[PDB]
Amino acid sequence: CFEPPPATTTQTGFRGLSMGEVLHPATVKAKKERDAQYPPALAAVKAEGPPVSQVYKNVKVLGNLTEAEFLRTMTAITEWVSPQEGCTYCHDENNLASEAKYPYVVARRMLEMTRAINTNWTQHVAQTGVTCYTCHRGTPLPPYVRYLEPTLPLNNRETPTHVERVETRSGYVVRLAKYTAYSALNYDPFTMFLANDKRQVRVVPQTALPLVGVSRGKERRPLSDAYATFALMMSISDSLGTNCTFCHNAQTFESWGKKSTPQRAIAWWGIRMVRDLNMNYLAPLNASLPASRLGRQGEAPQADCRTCHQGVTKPLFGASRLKDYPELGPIK
Amino acid sequence: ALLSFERKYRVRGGTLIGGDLFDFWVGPYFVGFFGVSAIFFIFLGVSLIGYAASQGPTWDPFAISINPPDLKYGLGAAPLLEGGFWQAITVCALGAFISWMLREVEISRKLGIGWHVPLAFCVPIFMFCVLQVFRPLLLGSWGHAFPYGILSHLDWVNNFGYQYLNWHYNPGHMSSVSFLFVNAMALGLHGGLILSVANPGDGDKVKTAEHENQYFRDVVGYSIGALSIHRLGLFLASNIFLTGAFGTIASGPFWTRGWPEWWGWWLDIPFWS
Amino acid sequence: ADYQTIYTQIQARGPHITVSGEWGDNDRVGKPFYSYWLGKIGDAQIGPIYLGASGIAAFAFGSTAILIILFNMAAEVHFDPLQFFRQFFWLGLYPPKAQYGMGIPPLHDGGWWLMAGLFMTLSLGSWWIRVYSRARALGLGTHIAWNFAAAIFFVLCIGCIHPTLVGSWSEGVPFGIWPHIDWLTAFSIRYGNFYYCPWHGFSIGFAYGCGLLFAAHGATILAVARFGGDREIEQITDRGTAVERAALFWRWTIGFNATIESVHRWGWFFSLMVMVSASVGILLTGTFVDNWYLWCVKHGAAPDYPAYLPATPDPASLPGAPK
Amino acid sequence: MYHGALAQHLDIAQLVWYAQWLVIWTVVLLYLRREDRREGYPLVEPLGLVKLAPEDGQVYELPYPKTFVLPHGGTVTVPRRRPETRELKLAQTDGFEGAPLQPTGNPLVDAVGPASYAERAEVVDATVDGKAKIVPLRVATDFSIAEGDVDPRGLPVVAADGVEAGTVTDLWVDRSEHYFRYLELSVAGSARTALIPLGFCDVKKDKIVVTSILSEQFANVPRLQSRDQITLREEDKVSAYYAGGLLYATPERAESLL
Ligand code: BCB
Ligand code: BCB
Ligand code: BCB
Ligand SMILES: C/C=C1/c2cc3[nH]c4c(c3C)C(=O)[C@H](C(=O)OC)c4c3nc(cc4[nH]c(cc(n2)[C@@H]1C)c(C(C)=O)c4C)[C@@H](C)[C@@H]3CCC(=O)OC/C=C(/C)CCC[C@H](C)CCC[C@H](C)CCCC(C)C
Ligand SMILES: C/C=C1/c2cc3[nH]c4c(c3C)C(=O)[C@H](C(=O)OC)c4c3nc(cc4[nH]c(cc(n2)[C@@H]1C)c(C(C)=O)c4C)[C@@H](C)[C@@H]3CCC(=O)OC/C=C(\C)CCC[C@H](C)CCC[C@H](C)CCCC(C)C
Ligand SMILES: CC(C)=CCC/C(C)=C/CC/C(C)=C/CC/C(C)=C/CC/C(C)=C/CC/C(C)=C/CC/C(C)=C/CC1=C(C)C(=O)c2ccccc2C1=O
Ligand code: HEC
Ligand code: HEC
Ligand code: HEC
Ligand code: HEC
Ligand SMILES: CC(C)=CCC/C(C)=C/C=C/C(C)=C/C=C/C(C)=C/C=C\C=C(C)\C=C\C=C(/C)CC/C=C(/C)CCCC(C)C
Ligand SMILES: CCCCCCCCCCCC[N+](C)(C)[O-]
Ligand SMILES: CCCCCCCCCCCC[N+](C)(C)[O-]
Ligand SMILES: CCCCCCCCCCCC[N+](C)(C)[O-]
Ligand SMILES: [Fe+3]
Repeated sequence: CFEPPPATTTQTGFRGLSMGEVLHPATVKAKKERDAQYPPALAAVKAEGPPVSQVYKNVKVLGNLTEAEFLRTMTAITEWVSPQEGCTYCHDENNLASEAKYPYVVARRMLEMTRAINTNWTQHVAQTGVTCYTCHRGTPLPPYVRYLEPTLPLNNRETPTHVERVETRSGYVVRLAKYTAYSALNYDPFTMFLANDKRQVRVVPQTALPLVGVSRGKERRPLSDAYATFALMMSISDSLGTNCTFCHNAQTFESWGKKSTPQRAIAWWGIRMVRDLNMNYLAPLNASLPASRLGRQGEAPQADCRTCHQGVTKPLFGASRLKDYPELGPIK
Repeated sequence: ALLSFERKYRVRGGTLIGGDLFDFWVGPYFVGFFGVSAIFFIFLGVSLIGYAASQGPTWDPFAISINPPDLKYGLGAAPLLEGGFWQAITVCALGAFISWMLREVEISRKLGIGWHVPLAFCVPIFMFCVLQVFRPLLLGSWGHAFPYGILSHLDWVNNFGYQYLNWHYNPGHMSSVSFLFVNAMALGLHGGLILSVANPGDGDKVKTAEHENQYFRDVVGYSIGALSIHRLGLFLASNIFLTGAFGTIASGPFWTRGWPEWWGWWLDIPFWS
Repeated sequence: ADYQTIYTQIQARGPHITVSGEWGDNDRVGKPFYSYWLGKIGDAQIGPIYLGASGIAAFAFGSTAILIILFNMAAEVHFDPLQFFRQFFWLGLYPPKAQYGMGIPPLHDGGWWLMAGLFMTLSLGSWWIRVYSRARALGLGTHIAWNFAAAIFFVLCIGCIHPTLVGSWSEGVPFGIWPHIDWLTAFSIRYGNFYYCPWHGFSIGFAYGCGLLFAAHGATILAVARFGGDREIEQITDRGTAVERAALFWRWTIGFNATIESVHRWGWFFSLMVMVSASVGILLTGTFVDNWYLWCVKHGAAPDYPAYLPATPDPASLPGAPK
Repeated sequence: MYHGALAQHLDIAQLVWYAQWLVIWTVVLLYLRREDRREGYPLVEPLGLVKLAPEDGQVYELPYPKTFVLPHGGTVTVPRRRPETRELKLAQTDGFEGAPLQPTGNPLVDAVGPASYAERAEVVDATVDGKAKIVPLRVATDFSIAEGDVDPRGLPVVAADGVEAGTVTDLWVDRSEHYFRYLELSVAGSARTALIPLGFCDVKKDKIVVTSILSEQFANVPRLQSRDQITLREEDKVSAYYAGGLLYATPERAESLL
């Protein structure tokens, strides 16, 4: 039922406003240990010999690396994505230039996506960056992805209940609730807001009085947009293991300036980045995936805030490998 | 000066401390020793509010705000401008409230009546302590307490709630809200009923105890009775804070997640998971 | 201590009284029975109950509304009885999610909600007639009915008057435990934080005052139960020492006092004002104010605070930022 | 353009704000606070001598009289002139305006302070249909003690000093509300009966404990006119007597507890 004291608390607004984090140490420790499994950087290698564009036969992304540099990458990729499966997950034992296994082609696009993240989305990932490990955590299927309908459990490494299974219709409300921090909000924030750029998150008017011409009847946004934004915010908070005051002074959710923390701006960039990733890198990959990876509408698994963050306000508590693997970005 | 029936009640005695020294009235007000301590604390607190408010940005009453210290000062004294005034004012408040309660027991003794009213007045004093003293003790800073300002204290209630994603799902809150609602409803019913019996209108004659009970038996099939509705009303009102205090004390010290998630004890039973 | 104020020490039994009303004396059904444990803290007699036309009409319409809600709820769990009990709190009947304006919504998107709203409203009106006419039948003033009227009026405000004034049924209160709770935040978020709505403030002021008054009034009567202060009607018409002491307790405490009758007017008025203030607030919201916080800023009332972590510009307004 | 805008930086909600305060203060000041004054007004000063004309504020603070049509005949009008006639056996302890009064005699018999009774009608309170409301069980023979509960009839009454003071002979019941309000008891060694409000009674299974008065003080409990019914003023006299004991039964009860 309850969590024993003490609680760790932080301050994120002026004194007296009750803004800041409330954290259970046990829970933080369990997440710290889970995230400390991040494999350490492989030892640096001397840049020696010709570029692998001249040495190997089918190297389209990593072509400016030397042989030892490139094989160091391939070791790191195997550690991050398929340590249990090994190099043969993506490769033919007898022909390392064969694209015959689908993980090869996907991994190539993932290489491009990852460098895109570290080069074009520094407004969100800063100097910390991502690697394949950030999402994959040592398995080819990342533990936290989303379909065009809610699935349970959130961690696909756990085995679903009959009711949790997406085909059991009697369990839909619970599948939806657990994605919105157990609220009864009747909206799926992922397909509404993170799958594409079609919907506006902001719903609150920016004037005191209602403007004539947007304020009556069918000119009005339905109230459901406000439910939906709230649902997105429940989901976002739960995905970072935090509460609203991490980003907002609830005195005025819609105001910036002194009424928002810098984390709110970073979160804003995060919404745009996730949209780019899903629309332009992850959703097109239903062409290249087996039918057992796709959802009930032939969609590929896509990313939300939890995919990288897994319940922590900084993924892997700020761990970085950017300086150790320049080939993953940023790219000049 | 005096109500037509008042003089025969204006007798000596019933004090708790000081005997005759403070046993007197000033206008309608009984004084007593706790009358004196109350005025002391009120004068001190209002002075500190005034001094603190003048060192602040504005004089608009809606925007004045005396705030507690940053969390980093823990449970220690903080510099006057950045939390100290809040600390001082808080102590005056407790002095004033407790004095006020004890003054009411003295008035009760002199009139030979029950002490039920100061007893009931303990509940809101207790709730004030839950918010400003006990819960900040459990968390380790006075910084978690609420600020003194007409509108600013609402911003604290606001953010405090959203620190647990949706406070409405707090079970102590649900209980508290339910007593606030039914208490307001019962008071309407009780006042409505009494007035309806004494004031039928039209020169019609005033009705009876039996009419009172007949009405509620007719409408809802039961009538708790005259004395009992007064006991129930004290019970209902008191439980706004008596049950609410659990939902407040729990948040932070004994629960750090959102309050919707707390209901997983029900939703996630494996039997029907 | 006066143990009588805690519970009845020695209970009494006697023949059941029946006050005759101008009509309907035969529509009292049931045989009265007595509960000894109830009788410790209250009156021991349960029943009979009056059973007029308006009361049955209320039960009829109410059950229809309940049934429409429960059926839609069960549809939400594809009629699995076990998941229905599990998920009960999270199930709901929703007004339209899409913007149809004031057009009648499809049954699958708000029509059933509108239906359940109609039958609940009829049930409330029917019960109101019961509350009113029962008073006149027994020769009593109609004070309760006018308080109850304000409470019904507030429900109509959040249920359909405010939707029709702004012109969208999408703004009604859903039916269900958690979902009617969720509406409060959606609404407050839409209209710019309800803490900054002065009529929220008024309503809360009166609601808190109802707690203050009923705690204070209840405590007062119990403190004078030894002199019979619970027999309030005859203390109104013939002031006894009970209400003299009650009046003098408050006068010597706060400097002024009520009478045994006027304290009930206070209480009645405070109760009424919870609902009247709430209704003015909803009636103004959306029709004449769009963001209550900005409205308080416009009129110079909102508090401001220093930044703690750095002030943060809206990134969407920086040059070259994506949409 | 804006819904709710008016000329020169006014909007409708701003006006309603003012109107709402005006409504509140009107009802509170001009209505409720005058209703509050239908008892005990006009106030009493160190002799209000101006018999020729009333002072203006005393007229302004009062509501128009209202008349109650009583259920068994009669009318009451409030407010009205009701000075307290009876001589009070109290003396001013000082010259100050709000100094307390002191009892000159025995305050329980003299009915001052917490022992004061109101001057209610010397009238028996009545049921809906005219009968006496508060009657002992010997008269109210269709009323019983509920099965479960002490029958006090026969039990002794122990006073504050631990002395048995009498024996409970009957319970008086409210026939309108089905609720016992008094015990009747014979005071031992005095050949008379006394009534006790239940609220002063600690009902145990072998005794009735009564802490408000001493055993000897049961002798001077106000007596009733009739044996089998009570008037509203008598109810006040009886109830007040024990309440006066809370402060007066012993010299130490009026002084500070600390
Ligand atoms: C977004 C945040 C929200 C929120 C956050 C919230 C928090 C954080 C807490 C509450 C609490 C409470 N909320 Mg809740 N809330 C409530 C109702 C309530 C109260 C019933 C309950 C107790 C308030 C209290 O402690 O007073 C305190 C009053 C006191 C202490 C009175 C002190 C008086 C003192 C003794 C004397 C003062 C004397 C003066 C200075 C003298 C001057 C007098 C002059 C005239 C001379 C309703 C009815 C709603 C609705 C309709 O939505 C709601 C929504 C919300 N609440 C939002 C969801 N609420 C409290 C609770 O119980 O939670 C379980 C609480 O801690
Ligand atoms: C846990 C949640 C709490 C809460 C949540 C809350 C909400 C959500 C709202 C209020 C509102 C109010 N609160 Mg607040 N509050 C207040 C006082 C106030 C008033 C400004 C106002 C109406 C109160 C009322 O009518 O009650 C009933 C009592 C009555 C009717 C008797 C009259 C009391 C009098 C009007 C109070 C005036 C006090 C003075 C302004 C302050 C003293 C000044 C000094 C210098 C003498 C005090 C004095 C305290 C203390 C000592 O604990 C307190 C604690 C809390 N409030 C907790 C922090 N309160 C409302 C408001 O409009 O604020 C702007 C409002 O919407
Ligand atoms: C984050 C969102 C919040 C919010 C959102 C909110 C909204 C949107 C509205 C309120 C409203 C109100 N809020 Mg507020 N709120 C309140 C307190 C209050 C109430 C005093 C007031 C009136 C509601 C009421 O009494 O309904 C209880 C009584 C009701 C609902 C009447 C029911 C009567 C009906 C006849 C009953 C009959 C039912 C049938 C028998 C059953 C049949 C059903 C079947 C057929 C299905 C407190 C004390 C706090 C604190 C401490 O923070 C708070 C914070 C919040 N509120 C946050 C700001 N609140 C209302 C208001 O005043 O706005 C100006 C309002 O409209
Ligand atoms: C500030 C003003 C307050 C206020 C005022 C007032 N509120 C009143 C009156 C006043 C003056 C009445 O005169 C009337 C009444 O009659 O009271 C005895 C009434 C009402 N307020 C109810 C509920 C409510 N008030 C709420 C709030 C506020 N109100 C605000 C706070 C809330 C909240 C907070 O959500 C709720 C849920 C119902 C009990 C009742 C209507 C039943 C009905 O409309 O029928 C609807 C028809 C049905 C079939 C529903 C059946 C179930 C219900 C519980 C009815 C069952 C009764 C039945 C007799 C049981 C038989 C038992 C028998 C076998 C032994
Ligand atoms: C469930 C229990 C209910 C309940 C019960 C009862 N309530 C009682 C009694 C009972 C039984 C009394 O016997 C007593 C009384 O006599 O009635 C007239 C009383 C009283 N209830 C008051 C206020 C009240 N009740 C509230 C709530 C409930 N009550 C709940 C609902 C609320 C809110 C917010 O809800 C308020 C504001 C005063 C009017 C009065 C105390 C006067 C005092 O104490 O004098 C002493 C103090 C002063 C005169 C001023 C002191 C100034 C200090 C030093 C400096 C200010 C500091 C302050 C903290 C700053 C705050 C700023 C602010 C904007 C944040
Ligand atoms: C200057 C100096 C040295 C003075 C010394 C003396 C001294 C201690 C003075 C104190 C000065 C102070 C601090 C005064 C402030 C007084 C205060 C706190 C007033 C608060 C008033 C408020 C806002 C009350 C809210 C409650 C309210 C609306 C009450 C209105 C209705 C009333 C009067 C209710 C009380 C009341 C109740 C509850 C009954 O049940 C009852 C039953 C039968 C008869 C009368 C009553 C009755 O009067
Ligand atoms: C999927 C996540 C892979 C795992 C595990 C391993 N490799 Fe890989 N490899 C992968 C891709 C998508 C590519 C193409 C790279 C590009 O820039 O286009 C490669 C390439 C190679 C090569 C060069 C082969 C050639 O074209 O001649 C070699 C030699 C190679 N990979 C070796 C290698 C080893 C030894 C691995 C286990 C340590 C390994 N790879 C894992 C995808 C994936
Ligand atoms: C989150 C932003 C990711 C990062 C960074 C990387 N990957 Fe990824 N990958 C991600 C998703 C959401 C998916 C879809 C689920 C799926 O299993 O397809 C994938 C998929 C792959 C695959 C295909 C594996 C399979 O389907 O069995 C491979 C081989 C893969 N990803 C490799 C890979 C590499 C090498 C990465 C770093 C260069 C990398 N991914 C980053 C999410 C994310
Ligand atoms: C940071 C990681 C956040 C947390 C935790 C919460 N919110 Fe949020 N919110 C955030 C951003 C970046 C934005 C802007 C979205 C955009 O695309 O522009 C928002 C927006 C809102 C809004 C809408 C405000 C408007 O202009 O209409 C609301 C009402 C809101 N947020 C509320 C809210 C609540 C209640 C939260 C805790 C449950 C919460 N947010 C968390 C960033 C972050
Ligand atoms: C991997 C591709 C990510 C996805 C998807 C999302 N985030 Fe992220 N975030 C990521 C990194 C590598 C970092 C850097 C950590 C650091 O040390 O700077 C971040 C940072 C944030 C922050 C800043 C938190 C802070 O304490 O300063 C926030 C508020 C944040 N992220 C929010 C957020 C949201 C709301 C997302 C979904 C829209 C989201 N992130 C996705 C990596 C990735
Ligand atoms: C002209 C026509 C077509 C349109 C106008 C129709 C019209 C007047 C519509 C009005 C609609 C209104 C007033 C809607 C208001 C709805 C509101 C305020 C709903 C609020 C809360 C609902 C709740 C809490 C319902 C929960 C439902 C359940 C728990 C299932 C029902 C079962 C029950 C046992 C009910 C118990 C409720 C409670 C006593 C515990
Ligand atoms: C809007 C509510 C309409 C409900 C109609 C059904 C109620 C019937 C009223 C009968 C009243 C008869 N009467 C006056 C003798 O009590
Ligand atoms: C609980 C919300 C209370 C907010 C009170 C704000 C009221 C502002 C009214 C302003 C009156 C108009 N004017 C001219 C003085 O600005
Ligand atoms: C926010 C709700 C406002 C409620 C206001 C009720 C206050 C009661 C004022 C009592 C005034 C006393 N007196 C003697 C000056 O009239
Ligand atoms: Fe009463």
